[PDB]
Amino acid sequence: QARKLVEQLKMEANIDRIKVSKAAADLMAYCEAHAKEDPLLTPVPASENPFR
Amino acid sequence: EVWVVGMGIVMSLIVLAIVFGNVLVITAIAKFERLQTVTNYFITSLACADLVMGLAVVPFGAAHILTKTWTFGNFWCEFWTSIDVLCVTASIETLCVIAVDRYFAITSPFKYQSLLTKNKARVIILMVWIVSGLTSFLPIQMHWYRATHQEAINCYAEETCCDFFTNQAYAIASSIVSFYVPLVIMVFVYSRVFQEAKRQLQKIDKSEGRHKALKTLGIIMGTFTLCWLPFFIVNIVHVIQDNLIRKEVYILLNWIGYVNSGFNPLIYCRSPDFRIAFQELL
Amino acid sequence: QRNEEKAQREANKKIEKQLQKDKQVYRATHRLLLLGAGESGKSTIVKQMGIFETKFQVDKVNFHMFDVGGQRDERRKWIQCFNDVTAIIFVVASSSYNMVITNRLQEALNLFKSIWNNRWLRTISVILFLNKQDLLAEKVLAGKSKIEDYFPEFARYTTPEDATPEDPRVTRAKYFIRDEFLRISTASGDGRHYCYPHFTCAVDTENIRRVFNDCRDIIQRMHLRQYELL
Amino acid sequence: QLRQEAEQLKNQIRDARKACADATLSQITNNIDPVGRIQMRTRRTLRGHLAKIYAMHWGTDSRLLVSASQDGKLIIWDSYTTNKVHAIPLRSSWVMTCAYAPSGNYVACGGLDNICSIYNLKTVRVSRELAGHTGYLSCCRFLDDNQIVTSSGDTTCALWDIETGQQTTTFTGHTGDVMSLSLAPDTRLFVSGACDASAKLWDVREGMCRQTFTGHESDINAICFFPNGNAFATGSDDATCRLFDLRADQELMTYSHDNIICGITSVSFSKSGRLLLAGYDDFNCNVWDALKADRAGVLAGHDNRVSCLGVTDDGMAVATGSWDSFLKIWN
Ligand SMILES: CN[C@@H]1CCc2c(ccc(O)c2O)[C@H]1O
Repeated sequence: QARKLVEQLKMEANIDRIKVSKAAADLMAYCEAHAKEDPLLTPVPASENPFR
Repeated sequence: EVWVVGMGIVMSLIVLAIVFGNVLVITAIAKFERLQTVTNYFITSLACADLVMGLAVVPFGAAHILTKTWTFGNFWCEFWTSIDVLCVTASIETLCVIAVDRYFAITSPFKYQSLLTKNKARVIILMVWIVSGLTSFLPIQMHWYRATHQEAINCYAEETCCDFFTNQAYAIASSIVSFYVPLVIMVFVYSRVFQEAKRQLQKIDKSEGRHKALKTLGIIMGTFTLCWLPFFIVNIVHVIQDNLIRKEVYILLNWIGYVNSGFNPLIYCRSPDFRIAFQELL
Repeated sequence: QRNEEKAQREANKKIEKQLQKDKQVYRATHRLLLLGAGESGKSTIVKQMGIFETKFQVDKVNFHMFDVGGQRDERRKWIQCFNDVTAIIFVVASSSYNMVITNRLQEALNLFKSIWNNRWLRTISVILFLNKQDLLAEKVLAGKSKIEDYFPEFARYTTPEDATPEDPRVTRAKYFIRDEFLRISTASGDGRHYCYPHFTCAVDTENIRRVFNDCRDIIQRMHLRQYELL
Repeated sequence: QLRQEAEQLKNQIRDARKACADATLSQITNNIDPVGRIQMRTRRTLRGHLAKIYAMHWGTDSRLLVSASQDGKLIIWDSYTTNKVHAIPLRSSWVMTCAYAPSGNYVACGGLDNICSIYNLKTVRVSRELAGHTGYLSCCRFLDDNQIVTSSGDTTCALWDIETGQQTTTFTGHTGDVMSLSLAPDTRLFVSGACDASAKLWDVREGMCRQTFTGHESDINAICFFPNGNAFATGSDDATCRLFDLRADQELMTYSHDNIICGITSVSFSKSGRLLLAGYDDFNCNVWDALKADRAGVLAGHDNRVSCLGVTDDGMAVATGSWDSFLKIWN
């Protein structure tokens, strides 16, 4: 059963990686770009709010 | 002056404590949905009875004692007496109903969930208050409870004076409906509950060879009895023998009975869930 | 548009009435979890009564026993589902003190300790069945295999004075097994849940009555401890 | 030989991951402004279950939601008007998961029994009863109206076809019983986490595990997946919730506090991804700023543990289901 595990680990080894700075920058840019249209983040107006 | 001021201060403290405790337990039951339970509906009924006590009949009686006369109208004398009797009998019968609920929960655990439901709890609570109303408002608002001797007629004719004079029949009937029958029911059910608790303690001791029941039933019976038994004993006596009991003793025992409504939250709402609810509320 | 709201309200009322009927059905019955080893003999008990459920009633009380089997995992996380059960029925073979498939008794004791010392099962009581008393009697009476080697603590043990016996040696062994389970039962618990060690043979047919009595005691003690009466 | 090679290759994986982390997420994030305090009030409380709720799933439309409890019922809710649209009796009293199909036509449930059932709402009869797992099911999701992925108490996660009722592919190679599952918003990728401290990313089409993340310490109870499709957050029995990144291949941030010592039962993301809402074993659930790693608010209205938490597609409201009978919808 060790052959399957080592083959899977070898398959996982050969994948491209991007620096954590780039990934964090992308996440921050997305959170900034979509921040405006978030009902939870910005309290929605009572008229616009469906539940209440 | 100073003596009257002391009575006023004590009565103000008593009414404040009763109102505060009862509104606290009522709002704890209302606000949190976890406290809503079949037994807690009976607890809420008892708390409502004690609250209407502290709001209507404790301060009015305090005024009637501190000030010599009844400033309010004679109809309001009758209404205050009706509310007082209603509150007392509702509270005592609700205590009896709570004792019966505990007895049914412990004695027949398998069928307890079937016997007591929310709809049946509401029916029982409304039935208790209906009996209380038929005991208090029906004979007092109408002229059934009035006595026949000259003193009662003189007191009832004068609008400024509001005291209590009662027929033998109504005194005995009110006492039996309010206290003595619930006393019998509660004593029997709590003797059965104590026997069950002792049996379970013996079973545990026999299974695991390697007190608490006495204290709880002791306080539950002792508070209610020491609060209400003297007043109902003298309620019977003062009409069995006219000259036996003075008015001041009767009123003092009645107020000692009123004090019971304050102690009910301490006895029936000491559970850890209620403690957490009170901590969250304040 | 109000017609749609009215129809939805009518559907809600019908569903709520059905839910009330289902509540009346559900609150009446009692749910039990059957939890034992594969060789313990739980099959014998469930017969006399991925998931197996048996509907057995006694004295007009509906009991639902949910024996879970085939999900043989050392890590039991479906156990957190059985938090509202009335009792956890535990079946253990008391004749397996010398079987390594360390010993079967030690594995059962570890399972009992894990079940007792569970955050979710703090309030759930365990009904203990010590199955196969006849085989244990035959094993101890023969004397070929001695418990002292497999269980060193069996030495220095004398028969409890308050005991209900049969041979003296087999009674010693039986009460040793009971005490070994009850030590784990009592050390950790704070009085919220108890254990009810019962001695059962494959021939006994009264296990339904024993489970009925134990469930009655469990609910009675729960109600007595909800108040300060116990 | 093989074991030593595997150990050396795992060492190589760790070294490659370490060489790719120039700076942490918080270092870049701390410059930007904080989210601030978040106040959320229970707008509507859903009542009618008899036992503890384990899972629920918002419909594609923001109104409808479906929830199941140990009562043995699969109640479909109308969150706007608080009306039970349907109540489906269940064959097995025990259920561990729910699923609302994207079209809204089908609803699936899984139980402690190894079988999951798919119900046809618009016809409430059992459309298909899918069997083949050897353990309890933990979570089910719908790709299309015909493909469903289930994660069970055995090693395997399975992808089914409802029409033929057969396991198209089996996602094996895991260690412990899988407890959580989530899908990419549009892409075929999906992720799952289990008792072994490892959350693995799968590929539906290929059927192989591309990457594995082993940051956690205890068993993983819930996974939410970032709206970008390039991150996912896991919740474990240790107090930490951790944010992983697929492209970076290792964790970016950890969400924990010294005061909290209980586990996490369910996590979810806000629509913009800033707020990581996590449901804890203690009676309340917490709201985290997914970037700053600091708490933003708390939602305390439940009398028992919060077993399930979700955020609607539009992002209007958050509904949490606890072990008491009541669903509560926050906003
Ligand atoms: C004036 N106060 C009343 C008078 C008689 C009475 C009381 C309480 C319960 C009863 O059953 C009664 O008959 C007292 O509280």
